[PDB]
Amino acid sequence: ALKLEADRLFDVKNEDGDVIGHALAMEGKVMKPLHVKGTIDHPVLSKLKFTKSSAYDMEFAQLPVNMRSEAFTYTSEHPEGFYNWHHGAVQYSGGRFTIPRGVGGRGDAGRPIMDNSGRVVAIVLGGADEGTRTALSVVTWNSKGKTIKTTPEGTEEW
Repeated sequence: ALKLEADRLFDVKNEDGDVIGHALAMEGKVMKPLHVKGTIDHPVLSKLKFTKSSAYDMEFAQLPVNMRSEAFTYTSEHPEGFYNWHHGAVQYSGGRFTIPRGVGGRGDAGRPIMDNSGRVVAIVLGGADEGTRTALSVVTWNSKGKTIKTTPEGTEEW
């Protein structure tokens, strides 16, 4: 089990070059959180014309015909239980995605949350610490393709 995967997750760096978030190829588009003001570290992607979507903290461009294959798949069905993400397990209960306190922060905006079949279930934007856990502020689409945005009280954008 070698982890040979397509180029789907890209970096977004700041003026001096600090990774401040992520951008992903999914469902024909390259998308990244609008609040992440940096450049996509990619010779092709960084030259695209990005359409803004303030209401959802999303910014997106059309994936070059070629790359359209190297992309994630979305899924609007997320039964309660555990999910996967860069830092480990993400729990989904009570309509909320949570991670342990002190784990998320700058650099995590734009990172997907996936299931065991490898489909994206959401995209992290920020988090609000509640007790021993952190409630994430994510973007998720419903069965009818409508973009939805969940933002807990006191969410700090990452």
